[PDB]
This record gives sequence, structure tokens and C-alpha cells, in this order.
Amino acid sequence: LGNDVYAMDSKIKKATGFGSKSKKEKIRDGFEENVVQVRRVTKVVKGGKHMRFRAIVVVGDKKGQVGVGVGKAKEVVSAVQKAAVDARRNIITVPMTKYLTFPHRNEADYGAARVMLRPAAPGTGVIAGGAVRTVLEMAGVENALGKQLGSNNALNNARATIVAVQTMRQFSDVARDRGIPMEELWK
Amino acid sequence: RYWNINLEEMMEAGVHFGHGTRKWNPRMSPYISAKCKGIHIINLTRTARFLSEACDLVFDASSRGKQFLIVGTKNKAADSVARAAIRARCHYVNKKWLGGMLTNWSTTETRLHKFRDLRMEQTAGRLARLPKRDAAVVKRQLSHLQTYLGGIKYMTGLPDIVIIVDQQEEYTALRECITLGIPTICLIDTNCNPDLADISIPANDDAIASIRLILTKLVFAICEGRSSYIRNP
Amino acid sequence: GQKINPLGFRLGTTQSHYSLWFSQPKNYAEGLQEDQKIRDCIKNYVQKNTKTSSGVEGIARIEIQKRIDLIQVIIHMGFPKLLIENRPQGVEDLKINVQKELNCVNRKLNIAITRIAKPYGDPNILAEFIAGQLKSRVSFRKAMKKAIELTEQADTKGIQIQIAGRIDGKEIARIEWIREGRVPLQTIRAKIDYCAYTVRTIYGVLGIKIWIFMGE
RNA sequence: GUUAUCCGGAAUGAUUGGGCGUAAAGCGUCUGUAGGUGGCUUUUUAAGUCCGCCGUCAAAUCCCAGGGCUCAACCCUGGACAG
RNA sequence: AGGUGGUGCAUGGCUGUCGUCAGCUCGUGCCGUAAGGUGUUGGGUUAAGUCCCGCAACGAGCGCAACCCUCGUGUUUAGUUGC
Ligand SMILES: [Mg+2]
Ligand SMILES: [Mg+2]
Ligand SMILES: [Mg+2]
Ligand SMILES: [Mg+2]
Ligand SMILES: [Mg+2]
Ligand SMILES: [Mg+2]
Ligand SMILES: [Mg+2]
Ligand SMILES: [Mg+2]
Ligand SMILES: [Mg+2]
Ligand SMILES: [Mg+2]
Ligand SMILES: [Mg+2]
Ligand SMILES: [Mg+2]
Ligand SMILES: [Mg+2]
Ligand SMILES: [Mg+2]
Ligand SMILES: [Mg+2]
Ligand SMILES: [Mg+2]
Ligand SMILES: [Mg+2]
Ligand SMILES: [Mg+2]
Ligand SMILES: [Mg+2]
Ligand SMILES: [Mg+2]
Ligand SMILES: [Mg+2]
Ligand SMILES: [Mg+2]
Ligand SMILES: [Mg+2]
Ligand SMILES: [Mg+2]
Ligand SMILES: [Mg+2]
Ligand SMILES: [Mg+2]
Ligand SMILES: [Mg+2]
Ligand SMILES: [Mg+2]
Ligand SMILES: [Mg+2]
Ligand SMILES: [Mg+2]
Ligand SMILES: [Mg+2]
Ligand SMILES: [Mg+2]
Ligand SMILES: [Mg+2]
Ligand SMILES: [Mg+2]
Repeated sequence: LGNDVYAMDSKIKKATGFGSKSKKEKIRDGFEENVVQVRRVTKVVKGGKHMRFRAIVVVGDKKGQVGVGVGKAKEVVSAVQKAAVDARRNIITVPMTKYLTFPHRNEADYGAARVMLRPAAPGTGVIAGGAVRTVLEMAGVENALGKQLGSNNALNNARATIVAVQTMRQFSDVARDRGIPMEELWK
Repeated sequence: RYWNINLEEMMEAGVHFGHGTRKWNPRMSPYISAKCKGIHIINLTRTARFLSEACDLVFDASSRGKQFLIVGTKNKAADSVARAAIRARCHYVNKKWLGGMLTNWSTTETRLHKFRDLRMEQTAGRLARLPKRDAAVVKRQLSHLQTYLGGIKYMTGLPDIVIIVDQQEEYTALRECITLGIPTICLIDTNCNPDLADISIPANDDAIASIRLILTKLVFAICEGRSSYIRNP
Repeated sequence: GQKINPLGFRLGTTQSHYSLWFSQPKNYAEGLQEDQKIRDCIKNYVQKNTKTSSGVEGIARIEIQKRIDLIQVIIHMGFPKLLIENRPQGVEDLKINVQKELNCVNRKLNIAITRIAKPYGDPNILAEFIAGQLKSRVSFRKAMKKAIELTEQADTKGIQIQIAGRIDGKEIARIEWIREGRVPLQTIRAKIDYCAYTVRTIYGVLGIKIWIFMGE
């Protein structure tokens, strides 16, 4: 057994102080953050209006990995940042097809937001509205049809889109589930 | 690899019984077996398969070099856990469990920093140069920090295997490990839902004997796995 | 509410004076007047001669100690690369003017320039820095965060920065402040360096107050 | 560019495609005539339904394939899914 | 140049006030689709979010208290202009 002071100062030197070490590590994560929405929410106190910013932000690699996140702070920058982290720990993967599109047609429901996605022919681009379109674009889906029915709220539509593309079943897996060869379901 | 289990020893230590039929969760109805005098009786042929798979993954995870926690907060299970963890040379929680031990790491670890400074203080003998209020206060810090950080105070980094006693009372452990991507190997009585753990072993709650039986089996798996990770690295 | 200039709060405990002399109650007014005249001169000279050569000149403070024979001026200064490198070194060139101002009867003057090691552990220098950047129509967020950085890599335990006025030239004035680390203002044992500074913009005045806590 | 007219967006009259505890919305409650739907098994019939073949649903327009005005718009030939 | 001419709803500095009232918040986590919540609430106790127990919260910051001056008791030292 080596002394307690040198080994605990080794776990103290290995976990670095937050006041002596500045932060930008994020581009080494291989991710890009896109700010969807910036709103000023308010808590009210006996003094007056206590102002905050809420940022809804999605992150993707444009390579088939995407996530949504929501954050709150006093400054635009900080909320952006929190949103970034909350998203990064919430992240999932969208099933893709050789042509960069969806396996099939799907609906989704989150709150009052309903979302309609359907696959497209290559060269149609991504046609959709703000939340759905940023989510899908950041996932890297190249050709997709989508329409949000029901409500318009950015956040809910994002989450609904995630619910959509999460339940998407790729053909290999339905072949495996049903217990039937691919070529038989192809027909 | 094999482990030590038979119908006779599990019959001995009293694993097969659990809480009254007013108190049960029907979510467990698939693998329960009988009901006697309004006292439920849980299937042991499932119990052996789960305990086998549990000691197997415990052996593979010990052998690869992964780190272990064990948890129960009860009165008897605490006296059993300090010794289970000393016998397997692992990390433990017996006394009051703090919310955020796993999930919120950063603040837990700074709490460990200051507890380490306190451990150096107390052995240095520099608590004798202080006013009486200062020594009583530093002794509050010590009492608390020993209660909560007592068994984890070796561990640096995030624990990737957690073992638990009686998930009914242990809810936050289950939540935190569900959240962080950690496996739970847990004891189930007739009142608890088999959602909350990765490998959930049908077991007994009220009995110190069942706790000792299954925990000694598991700490023996961690011990032989400890021989295999003393060898492989 | 109002706080006290944390300078003034600790006087004769954790903080020294600047003018170190003594005088009989009649002469006190005169002597004070003299200190004011040379502080004025020495600030003006350095301002004009350094800001012509385009640099950031910290004048951290001016300590004046009057002795019956020689009156000595010690300039705490953050970067005397601007004052020393010029051919007529600040020592002599100021000595002549500062000795023109007070008097030479029974009093001769000595100038001594001191290098303050960490320029960003001093509020006054830092506030001149933020004054420069905000005079450059850099947004105040950037300026604040740059100051915070420079200072916390310059060895500081705590800092509070306040900026008040018409910010970004917007019509309605406001107050923006950031606290960083730990800054007790009520603890007299704590060593606290405070500084107040004023800036002239296209949109009018801007105040800067800075608190620096160096420990107990 | 502005104004007018119409469809869109509008899932805002909703078959595909909405609702009705508190947001607009369940008759005060039953009995019951027309009307609509209606359990299982075997047979029959073939009205719907389904498949094949024929007649026709004019030419012009729309869709596909060529041809002609230098190109295009426009014109011309041939052919067809729907229904 | 000079302006004690205009505008304190264009501003800095400085101050009053609620009130020397005990509050105000933040970081990480967790609960909520979200604004937000929790921590800061419950049982006690304080002049005090003072402090202790309990609690999905764990910590920190500015406040409070303390470190400052003056008046209370003693001891060592220094004795003129005071004794
Ligand atoms: Mg709905
Ligand atoms: Mg719409
Ligand atoms: Mg204030
Ligand atoms: Mg026109
Ligand atoms: Mg319509
Ligand atoms: Mg309408
Ligand atoms: Mg409606
Ligand atoms: Mg109403
Ligand atoms: Mg109504
Ligand atoms: Mg009714
Ligand atoms: Mg009614
Ligand atoms: Mg009626
Ligand atoms: Mg009827
Ligand atoms: Mg009838
Ligand atoms: Mg009929
Ligand atoms: Mg029928
Ligand atoms: Mg025709
Ligand atoms: Mg053509
Ligand atoms: Mg042609
Ligand atoms: Mg034709
Ligand atoms: Mg036909
Ligand atoms: Mg003028
Ligand atoms: Mg007014
Ligand atoms: Mg929070
Ligand atoms: Mg949430
Ligand atoms: Mg509490
Ligand atoms: Mg409060
Ligand atoms: Mg609150
Ligand atoms: Mg509450
Ligand atoms: Mg009470
Ligand atoms: Mg009070
Ligand atoms: Mg609570
Ligand atoms: Mg306090
Ligand atoms: Mg006295």
C-alpha cells in the first residue's frame, strides 16, 4: 500500500479542476449542433420579470445518427450549450436505405403533434416543415416526405419525428422476426 | 464452469417463500409456483437458472476486470453486505443511500475529495489544535461522510456492474442504473416488478438466511472470478 | 442598496494607504493639493506618450511618500515596455516636469517604477483592458468573457465584474454583471482589490466596477 | 406591381381525414314504427364481388412515343392506362 | 472659448427606501410534453435559509454570524508636560 496523499492527489490530478481548465472539446465528438428555436420564457417574482432563454437544438453527424435536446439559461450561449449536452445523452439512430431514405411509410404521435413520414425517390430532396425537416436533415436522410399534422409546436414535432424513425423496421429484421427469407417478402 | 446449487440447500436456507397474497404483484405470475396459508411460494427451478446465469455473467465480468457494487439498505442485509464486499474485495452500500451516487458523478466525486482531505486530517492529528465547535463540526462531516461514502471510497470512475438486495426499497439504485447503462443483478420477492433489473433473481425479502445463501453464492462467483482476473491481466 | 468601496472598508487592517506622508493640520491642505497636482501630471504624460505609440499602458497606482528632504513617487505599473523603451526614459522625462510642478525649495523628487508581476491580477489594468475593447465596439459579452479568462489564467481566486450604462448603444440603459468563483465583500479579513473606471462612448458614458478577491 | 374571381394551404364540413367528462358539442328519461347493421353449421342461387373476351364512352385537350416549323410555344401521326 | 441653458425617461458616480428585513440564486442530477418544480419543502430550534434530524437530491455562491473600531476586568512594559 502506497501513501494515501499521493494516490488521492493522483485521483485529484486525474480529475481536473473546472476553474483552471477552459472548454472546447466538442468538435472532437464528430457532431454538429443546429439551433432550432430560441424563445424567451419568463418566471415572475415580486421584483419583476425574470427572463430566461429556452433553446431547442438537434445534433447530428448527417451520417445516420441524430438527437434532440432542450435547454434553459440566462444567456443564449449557455442554453445552446446545455441543449447540446442534453441532446448528446439522448441520442439514437435512424434506419436508412441504400439510397438514403426511409424503409417505409410511418406515422407518429407525441402530445398533440402527429407526424407523417414517407420514403421518396432519389433526387426529390427533403421536403418538410421546420422541426421535422431539421431533425431529418441532421440525421442525414436525403430523400423524405413529411408533414406534421395536428399541432405546430417545434419541440413536440421533433420528439414525434424521433418516435417515428425509431419504430422504423429495416427489412433484414422483419425477415429475422417473421422467420422468412428476404426474397420471399420482396415479392 | 459450474457453481454450487441444489434443490436441497435452497430448501435449507428458506428461499422458496415470500410475502402474503394481498401484497403480491401479478406481474410476477408467470414464474411463481404455489400459494400456501396466504403466503406465496416462488419457483425454485427458475431461481436456479437465474442464479446460474447471474453467477456466470458475474464471473465473466469479474474476469474481464470490471468493478462491482453491492447494495442493500436494510438492518440485517447491511451487516451481511459489509462482509460480502470485504470477502469479494468490492464496493458496497449498506448505510443510507444517497440519491445521485451514480447519475450525478461530478458532485459525488468532489464530496469524495473533501472526505479524503478529512481522512488525512483525522490521522494527521491536526484536529487537536482547533476550538471545540470546529472539532465537533469536522466530526459531523466525518460521521456523515463515513455513513454514505464508506464502501465506495476506494472507487474512482463509473462502476459498470451493480448488485442489489430487494428492489422494492432500493428504487433509486434501479432508476440510476437504468439511466446510465449499467446491469442490475437483483433479488425479487412476490411484491416487486421484474422490469427494473437486467437479471432479476427470484428470492426472499424478510429472511436473513436467503440473503446470506444467494449473496454467498454470488460473492463466491465474484471470488473465483477475482482469481481469474488476478491471472488474466 | 449601496455597498461601501471595499477599499475604504478595510483601511488600516488589510489595506495600506497610498499617500504615506504626514503633515501638521495647516499644511495638510497644501500637501494634499500637491499630491493631486503630481498625480495629475504623471497620469497625463503617460496617457499622451504611450497612446501615441499604440499600446495598452497599465498604470496600477501611484504611491507617494513625502520625506522632509526627498519626495518619492512609486508607480505600480503593469507593462512599462512603453515607458522604459522610449529614448527619454519615463524616469527623467517625468522627473523634470513633476519637479517643475510641486516646487524645488527644500524638496527634490525621486521617481521609481515598479513592475507588478501579474497584470491581470489587478482590477485597474483589467478594466482599462475592457475599456479598450468596448471602445472598439466589441460586444460586452465577448469583452466580459475574455477578461474572465485572462484573469483566471493570471492567478485569481475570485472576481466580480460589473458594467453599467447604455450597452451596445441601445436607448434604455442597464446593468450587466458577472460573478466568478468566491467573492465575500463583507469579510474584512479578505484581501480585496476594487477599481472604478469610466469610459466615453459615442453613446455616452459607461461605468465599470471590478472586484478581485486574492484570499485571506 | 395593386385590386377582383376561384382552388390550395384548411385535417377549417374530416370517405381517405376531426370531434362531443371540463375547450363549440350526448336529446331530461324510456317504449317503439319506418330505416340501418346482425351469432354459428351445411346446401342452393349468382344480385353485388372477382377474372377473361366483345361493343361503345366522337374528334380536339391531358398522358407516352416519334415527326415538322432554325428552338420553344404551337401543329401532325400512332398508341394507351384509368374509370 | 464660456453656459448654475434643456433633457435624471439618453447616462456614469453617489445616495435614499422597503430593511440590518432574512432572504436571493446558481452548478450537476432527477420529476414534468412544456412554462416550471425539487434543492430552499416536512419535524424541531434560533436574532437569523441559525443550526440539527428526515427527505431525489448533492454541493456551492452572495447574504446572517465571524474577522474591524470604541467602552467594560486583568497582566507585561514605558514614565513627561500626566501622576
Ligand atoms: Mg390525438
Ligand atoms: Mg398544417
Ligand atoms: Mg443591489
Ligand atoms: Mg400581373
Ligand atoms: Mg378541404
Ligand atoms: Mg368552419
Ligand atoms: Mg376539432
Ligand atoms: Mg364553461
Ligand atoms: Mg361545454
Ligand atoms: Mg344523459
Ligand atoms: Mg346537456
Ligand atoms: Mg325534448
Ligand atoms: Mg328501444
Ligand atoms: Mg324492425
Ligand atoms: Mg339482413
Ligand atoms: Mg355471418
Ligand atoms: Mg377523345
Ligand atoms: Mg413530345
Ligand atoms: Mg424539333
Ligand atoms: Mg391524338
Ligand atoms: Mg373500359
Ligand atoms: Mg462647450
Ligand atoms: Mg423621474
Ligand atoms: Mg435546474
Ligand atoms: Mg424531460
Ligand atoms: Mg434539504
Ligand atoms: Mg425562497
Ligand atoms: Mg423554487
Ligand atoms: Mg413546493
Ligand atoms: Mg416546531
Ligand atoms: Mg435580523
Ligand atoms: Mg422534499
Ligand atoms: Mg448561512
Ligand atoms: Mg481605555
